[PDB]
Amino acid sequence: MSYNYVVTAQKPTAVNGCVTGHFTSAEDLNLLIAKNTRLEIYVVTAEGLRPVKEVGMYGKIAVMELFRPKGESKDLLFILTAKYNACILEYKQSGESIDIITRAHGNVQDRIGRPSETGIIGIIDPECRMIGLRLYDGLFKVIPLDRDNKELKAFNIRLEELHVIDVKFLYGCQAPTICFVYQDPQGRHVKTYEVSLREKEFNKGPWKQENVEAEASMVIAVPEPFGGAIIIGQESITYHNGDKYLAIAPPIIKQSTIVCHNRVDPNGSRYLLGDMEGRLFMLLLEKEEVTLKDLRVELLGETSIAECLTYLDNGVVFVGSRLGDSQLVKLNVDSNEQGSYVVAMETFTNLGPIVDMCVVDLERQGQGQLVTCSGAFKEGSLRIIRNGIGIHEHASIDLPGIKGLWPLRSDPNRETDDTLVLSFVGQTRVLMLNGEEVEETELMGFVDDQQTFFCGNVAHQQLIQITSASVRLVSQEPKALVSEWKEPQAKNISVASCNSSQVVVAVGRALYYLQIHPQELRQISHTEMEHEVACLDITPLGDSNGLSPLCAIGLWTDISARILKLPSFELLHKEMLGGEIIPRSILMTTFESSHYLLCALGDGALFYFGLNIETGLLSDRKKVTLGTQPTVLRTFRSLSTTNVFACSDRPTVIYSSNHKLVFSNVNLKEVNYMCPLNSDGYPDSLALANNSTLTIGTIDEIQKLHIRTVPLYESPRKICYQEVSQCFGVLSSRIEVQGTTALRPSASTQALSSSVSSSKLFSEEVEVHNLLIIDQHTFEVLHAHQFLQNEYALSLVSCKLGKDPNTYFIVGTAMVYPEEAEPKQGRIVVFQYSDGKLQTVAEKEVKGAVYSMVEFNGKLLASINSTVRLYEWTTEKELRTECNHYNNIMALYLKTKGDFILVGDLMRSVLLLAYKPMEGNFEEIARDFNPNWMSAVEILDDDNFLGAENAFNLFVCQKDSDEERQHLQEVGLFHLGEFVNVFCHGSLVMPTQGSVLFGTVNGMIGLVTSLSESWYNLLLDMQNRLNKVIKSVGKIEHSFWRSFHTERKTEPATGFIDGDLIESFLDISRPKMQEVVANATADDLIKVVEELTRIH
Amino acid sequence: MLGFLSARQTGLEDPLRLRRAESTRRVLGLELNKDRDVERIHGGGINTLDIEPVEGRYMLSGGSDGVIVLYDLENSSRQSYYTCKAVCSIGRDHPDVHRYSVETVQWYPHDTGMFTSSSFDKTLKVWDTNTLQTADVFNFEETVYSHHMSPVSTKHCLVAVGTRGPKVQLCDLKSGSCSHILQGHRQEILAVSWSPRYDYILATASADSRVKLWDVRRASGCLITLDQHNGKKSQAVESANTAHNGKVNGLCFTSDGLHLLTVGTDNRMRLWNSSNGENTLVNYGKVCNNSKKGLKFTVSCGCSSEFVFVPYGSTIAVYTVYSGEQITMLKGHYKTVDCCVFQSNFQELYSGSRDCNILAWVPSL
Amino acid sequence: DAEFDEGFKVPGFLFKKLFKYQQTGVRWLWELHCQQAGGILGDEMGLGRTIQIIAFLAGLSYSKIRRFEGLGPTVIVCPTTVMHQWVKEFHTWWPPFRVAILHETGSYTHKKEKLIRDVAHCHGILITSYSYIRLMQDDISRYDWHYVILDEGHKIRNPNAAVTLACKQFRTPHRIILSGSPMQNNLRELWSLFDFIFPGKLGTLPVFMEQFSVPITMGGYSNASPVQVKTAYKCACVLRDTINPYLLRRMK
DNA sequence: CTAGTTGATCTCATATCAGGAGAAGGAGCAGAGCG
Repeated sequence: MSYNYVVTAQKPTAVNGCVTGHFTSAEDLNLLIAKNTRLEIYVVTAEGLRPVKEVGMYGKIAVMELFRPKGESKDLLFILTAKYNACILEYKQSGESIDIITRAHGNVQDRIGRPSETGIIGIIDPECRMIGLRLYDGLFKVIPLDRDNKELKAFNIRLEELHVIDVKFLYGCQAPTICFVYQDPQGRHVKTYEVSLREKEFNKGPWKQENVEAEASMVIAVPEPFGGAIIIGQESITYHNGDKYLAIAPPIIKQSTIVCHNRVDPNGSRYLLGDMEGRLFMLLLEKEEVTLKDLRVELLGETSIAECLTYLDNGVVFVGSRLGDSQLVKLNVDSNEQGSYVVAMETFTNLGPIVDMCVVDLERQGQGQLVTCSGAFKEGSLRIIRNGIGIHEHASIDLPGIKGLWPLRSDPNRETDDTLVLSFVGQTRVLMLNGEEVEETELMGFVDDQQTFFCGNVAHQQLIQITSASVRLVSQEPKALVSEWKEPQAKNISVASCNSSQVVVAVGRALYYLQIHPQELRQISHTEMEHEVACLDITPLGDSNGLSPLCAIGLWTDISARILKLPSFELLHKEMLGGEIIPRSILMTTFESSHYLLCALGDGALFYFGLNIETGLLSDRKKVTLGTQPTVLRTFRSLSTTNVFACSDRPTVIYSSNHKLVFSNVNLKEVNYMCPLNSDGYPDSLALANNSTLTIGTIDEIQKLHIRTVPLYESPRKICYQEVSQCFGVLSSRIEVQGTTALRPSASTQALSSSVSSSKLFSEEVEVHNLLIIDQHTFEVLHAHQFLQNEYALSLVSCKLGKDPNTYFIVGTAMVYPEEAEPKQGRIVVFQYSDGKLQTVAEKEVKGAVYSMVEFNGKLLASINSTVRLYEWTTEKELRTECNHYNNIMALYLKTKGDFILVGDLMRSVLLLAYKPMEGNFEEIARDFNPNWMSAVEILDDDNFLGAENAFNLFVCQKDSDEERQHLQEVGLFHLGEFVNVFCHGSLVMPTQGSVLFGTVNGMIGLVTSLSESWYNLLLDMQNRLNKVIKSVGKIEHSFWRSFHTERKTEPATGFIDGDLIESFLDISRPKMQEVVANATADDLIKVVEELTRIH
Repeated sequence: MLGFLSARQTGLEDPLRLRRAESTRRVLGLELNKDRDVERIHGGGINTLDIEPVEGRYMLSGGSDGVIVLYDLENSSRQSYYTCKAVCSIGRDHPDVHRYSVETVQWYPHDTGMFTSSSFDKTLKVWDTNTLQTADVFNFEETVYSHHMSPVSTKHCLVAVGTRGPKVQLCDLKSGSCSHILQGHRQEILAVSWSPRYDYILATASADSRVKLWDVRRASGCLITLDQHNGKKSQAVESANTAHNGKVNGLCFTSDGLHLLTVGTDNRMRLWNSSNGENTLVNYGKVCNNSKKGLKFTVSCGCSSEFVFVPYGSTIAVYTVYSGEQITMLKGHYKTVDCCVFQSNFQELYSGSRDCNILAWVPSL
Repeated sequence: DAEFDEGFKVPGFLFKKLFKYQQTGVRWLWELHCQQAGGILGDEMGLGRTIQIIAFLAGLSYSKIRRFEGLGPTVIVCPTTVMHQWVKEFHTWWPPFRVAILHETGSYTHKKEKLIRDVAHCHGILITSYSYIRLMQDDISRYDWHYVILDEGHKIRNPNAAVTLACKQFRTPHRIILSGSPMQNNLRELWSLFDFIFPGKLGTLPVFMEQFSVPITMGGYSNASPVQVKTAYKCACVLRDTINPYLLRRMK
């Protein structure tokens, strides 16, 4: 048995369905968005959307519709899963707590049935008398609602029409009436039925069938005033009410078919329509006194390619895209002088179909960095994904040996931090940093012969400096020092602390309390404590008066974070920490709920406690080990709240989201000191000092993985990285219409240089395919090599072949003509990128499509239509065949480890091939004889093979242990719920063995890694118990959700740990944790789950 | 195909699209694979073939010589050319071998460990595949033309048996009761087939030109009797309501079980609504059968459009079920074809015939 | 009200009155009704079988399960000595059933065929004697009866008697027998009873005899060869499990 | 009109050598066309 751990690094982003309604409350207007397995609930505020909840279904949401049965206060939500789990959900808010209660649930899958072509349609009667589900051909499943079920008992009605295109419930009907388009050999027709729940059968509909357009593909039910339906086809829009028959043929909609629709009004006088090009049309119904006069279509503008769209209010439309970023657009009454009424308000990042991606060590760190071919036709783009927060440096000054940083406003009138004071060993250095210009000057009032333990701006338009000997209060406006306090015994200051009002300095084992007043430094509270001082903080939080009432200290030889009462320096609270390393940093900060005290040691240990403004008592102790070097903590107020920064060899930005502290990484080498800085040119900027220089960067999102976007405006297909050339080779594809004409300026057409394939081998809308060379710093298209007419570039590899030292871009192509179904022609082209040009080094005519290419020990292993053949790169610089293997239906996916090749077939699923070099040919080692249709394959170890089957499943094969040695055994099975497009070794970070990222059609980036038998058993037990405790939204069983599922097979999962389910072990309260860990202690399992969470 | 791959890869089309479309294309390209052979073991014509429903790896074959052969359909050799070797065989020397023609053979659904076979020696023998020994024998008073186990019933394990008697025997493999009879036909029952949709619906076709659907739970006769005309020629039911104008010697439910295909010696194939037995009036043209016994034919599964592969003399005629359009005639046999069985995993067809051969038809390219 | 799996609302104020075995019997009767088969309440005397039948038919009428909106016309064939008792049982358990006796004593005071026609026209509960079934076998079987209950169904013990033929001329799938002993002398009687409740399950009488009655009795003798007794036991087991889901018999 | 009694009638159980002569069918077989 194999032991694998699958977890989600990036959650699905493709919006496959969105509805609006009154779900969270009768008065709120909610936008519910279904990303593949996630249900996101938002609130439609006057501006933008306010998220309220995000829940995970144990299912791919296929259907999602809101409905308000009679007497119900607010809308209930019906969700059907791809595995046909039905549920009716209600939103119940009880104070702070939020719940999504399952009012009903069931599984509506018929034991057999041809799942319909057009797909799962789930419709609700506008009077909420039933839910109609079209799941299989020839059947129409009904879930009655007037009979309040809790099991959602459903019964099939045989539908005599077997190819149903679309179906809706009509409005204004005494009885439930369905209207559907169906295709019979004689054409497409619109028909109606009356659904009789008591007789449980169809009856004659109100209005007889009508013969409609050949590509009539959508039905729109029109509300009560008009009634009837509008059937949108490829070329025409027609309305049927039974006696009235309107029809229009607007030429503007002929270019592309309309795929989604939405009712703007409650009376359906206006409908939004989105087509596959991204255009947004407005379909208007002109009433007459009421009947309907005529139909009009007007082009509103362009949006992302919409899978679904919803009208929220006030002209605001949500454009939910599977292929591009989802959008929040505004509809202006008047055009924008470019003919468009659409104005994009907000964009939601969508890693679209991740068709390919590579893990690259950009900037030469030890951190991986995903680059993905995301998106599609117009929404294509390269997304660059990295962990951490983002340095975003703007300037630097090489200043070796920094030991202090504080922002200063040298100019009195300005409130901006336009000066920086620095301490290195024994002196003070000032920097002006006026705007973007940085220079080293001296500011009046500062001693350049003594070290600066502390300094900062304070009230009364005053500055203050705490040096190693005295404290100097600089009167910025009038003149130089006028108030100065020196310790009576002339003892040096060991530690300092200060805020905008007061001061607390540590001299030896004694503390002095000073309060800053105009032209005065008054000492009030003093004591000589048990041991030496280590660290201090008196920063006011929730000040509201001007003074902090508390103090935090760290002592020597009694290692503990102690608290004191400021006016008297008495001992308030003690928490013992221990260890042989003194505390280094103590900070107190508000994180979104209340006051926390952050205390750190010299070994990277850091303790955070919950502090009270009355007692000063540390409660709910929790410990975290960050870094292997001492740490200092500095506070910077970002847009949202205060975000403390931890400075060490492992820099880490600390803040709190959703009332919980999280440790987001910063991915530069090291940070000794930091301080906030907001100069006239640098907004909300940082100043990260290390041993050498001071990098001055801002931070974007301080939370999750950051996603850059490089819009290509054309569909990317493949991507490989050439380290030697410092570029990405990206196969791209754009649609040209006519000889041919580009529909828009794409990235291929806007390259620095360009070229076209001039080949002697081969002699509506068409796809032009290009090879883009993209700079790995600026992400500009350095070059665009267009391929032959009607040539589809499929594969692309960067490698060195044979013995020569040049690194090549090798592309496998195919010749696509409309008269044929499987290409008979294609070529392997070898490019070399040098001198900013892309020369054609070689070519090789093959007799099929080159679906896949991998470099294989200095040889080129291509997959021509059904043959996997190995090429040698000769000294003459041409490809020469070495060996072939022909026992494939279609070898689509190739992977390599050593001498072993894993061939993923279109429908025979995997083949372990070995290149025996001593003989010089392939040898079929083993094969999996199950009929799995692959979407990707990968080799985890020498004898474990991950594969992705097209029904959203993962399986692992294993070379067994006679002729049964040629049977790969499926030792792992797991229903991912995603269509994996690509596997790749690598990790997005600096217990588990190996690490394989994978990207999906819906935009999930997941991570597969191997576990040992002990941890696998432990985590499997945890998984079972978590299933026993955690309650799913649709009351779906996790085992059923993750069961390997195909149209001809269903087995429980095995060999796979749902990492998402495990990592949910942290988001539950302590009693529930105890319930989980009944039969070692809970903290052990916490340690385990954090160690698991660190891998992504 | 590259358009299909791209559309799957980018999510425009459900992967379901590519599966069903490419399976349909493979079926349309179905052709006699001389690149694959079945080991010739039957001394007589092959009357029946059966690929196991789970894993589709092994195939049974019953001949007129009374022998049963159990083949392995997987290419266990590394070459692209291979012979479907015979794993086991109930030969002339097996003590339990059938004395006469094995007319039907069927794997036990839900597991490959058991299979049942009936013969003109008036026996339905149940075999243990592992030991290759009979575990039960049901003697009937009259020779068996067909038997069938329900492919769907997790609950009951009845075998419907059609013999020359006018009665349909139901034999419960769970503790053995071969007394139940469904009466209502008037001549030999040449075909029996359980619905793949409903556990207890059984369609039985007989010599008296009638096809009847029974609910074996019910105690009150046939649910429906298939009528060619649906009422145009209506008579008090004593001689009317014939499914065909001859003997009805073949039955087959479509994959989803919502329709029934019957072929009769009137050289017609008709498609019926399995719920109300209404003739769908699909044409199919002229489907030449003159078999004096049951004619075993199959439908495709998991393709964009359903097909039916019906023995047409010495060829296999392929039609579209719901339009009737004759796709093609697979021509590779030398005598009349008795049975064809569909390997739905790979859109492959195996056809046996009176020429004592089993020919594999594999999609080309 | 107690509820069954597909939905059969036996009323609570009746269902509570039954005993546990009685409720089990009502469950079984309705399982048959779903299967559309008949069965034998072979519970010996004194347990109370009429109560179970009235309970089940009342639940079937109130539940309005459907052909027929609820329970249709039903005929009960019982000995003369218990007919009046039957009507009293109905009238004390479920009044709204228009129960009517077919007899010279009777209450109709008009042509008896008019009684059949009227009762069927009102979906009533009609009680007869076996003799009236035999005599009016052609007339009484024209009005689409929905249930046939042969109380003391051992009158059908003989597969040759005219009463048996007249009782087997009913068409409905729903045949119930209330007999204290389904077989009394030999297996002729069991086959006849099963040919009534379910025409096909046990084969034709020749087949049933030659498979069961002879091997069985040959194995009932102490001088039988071991093979004979072993075969008798096997055939008895086969018959036992064949009749199991249709014969509900409970002892004291 | 209303019960009740009393016959008749019918159904359903429980038994284990000293003929002869001719007419029709069938089988062996010779032989002649003839495919």
